Amino acid sequence: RESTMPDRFRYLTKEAPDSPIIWPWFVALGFLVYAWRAVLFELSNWRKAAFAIL
Amino acid sequence: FFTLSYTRGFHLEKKMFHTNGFESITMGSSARDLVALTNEALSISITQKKSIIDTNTIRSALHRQTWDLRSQVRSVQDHGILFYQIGRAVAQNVLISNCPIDPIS
Amino acid sequence: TGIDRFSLRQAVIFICATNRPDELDLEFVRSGRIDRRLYIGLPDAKQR
Amino acid sequence: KMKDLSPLMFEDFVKPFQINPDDEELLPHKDRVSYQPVDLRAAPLHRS
Amino acid sequence: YKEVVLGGDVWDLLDELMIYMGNPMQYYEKDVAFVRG
Amino acid sequence: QFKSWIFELREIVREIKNAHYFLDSWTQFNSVGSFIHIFFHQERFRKLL
Repeated sequence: RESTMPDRFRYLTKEAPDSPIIWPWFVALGFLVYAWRAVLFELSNWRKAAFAIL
Repeated sequence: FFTLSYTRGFHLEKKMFHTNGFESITMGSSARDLVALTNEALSISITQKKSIIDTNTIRSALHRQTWDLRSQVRSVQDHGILFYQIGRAVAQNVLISNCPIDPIS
Repeated sequence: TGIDRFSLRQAVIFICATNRPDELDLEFVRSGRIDRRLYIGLPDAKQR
Repeated sequence: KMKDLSPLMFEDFVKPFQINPDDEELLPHKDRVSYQPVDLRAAPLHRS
Repeated sequence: YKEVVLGGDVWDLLDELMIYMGNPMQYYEKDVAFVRG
Repeated sequence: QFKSWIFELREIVREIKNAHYFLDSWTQFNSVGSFIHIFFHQERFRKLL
């Protein structure tokens, strides 16, 4: 495609990607390591309920 | 231009106002012509996810304001007007050191 | 106009055209109001 | 009709002077501009 | 539907207009303007 | 068409970094935040005196 645009500016017409945000995963990691025994409680109940349903 | 770019969190890179870089290419010697240029340059830097403005961003912003988009593009078929522009630009560069140079194409 | 300048409701692109570009006013083609100008010309032999 | 007549062909008048795009070579000049200054005035007459 | 007359500085004008439309609010939060006309 | 929902969400986000009008709890949040911002800055602290 023939265009009247200089070669130096060719990289400036494209939208560069941005790094996605990551700190929700880190505060989630902190909150899950914080409450480990209760999370294991709830996971045990989930597994027992699933096996009772099946 | 500097105080309009700095107020939006965009720090001017320490090479054009630190040297004679962007003084020789800047124009639009009137008000309301620097606001549009500043907005275009900030838009170009935002599309690159950057916060600093280099020489290329200013040049690409100046090129988008004083140039008309055109279809059915054709170039010069007689080299010999190219020498006219080359000589005038060289003379305007060396001799009149206080005047702009429009790009040659 | 009663609306914030920077908002989703103000993300409007104004396309205008004519057949006489030099007939328009000096304060309408000023940058900030009309930024980009596209010039469409007549086709050539293969397009014909 | 003149295809099989072989006329005296004129030389091409509008053939464009062109530069090679990337042939690295010092293309020459004569060495001058061709403009001649306008200075045509007769000598002053006698009995002065 | 004659798409043959569409070429040169038009396919570069449309890309800028889609760039200024796909997410028009990353420009409108930081107080910069579009190509208005 | 899901982009319009995100458009409205972050446009409301833009509006709530302003003081057009909204619920009272967010206004109290912004007022105590502005008080903290005024108090922390020393060049904004002296002009209070």
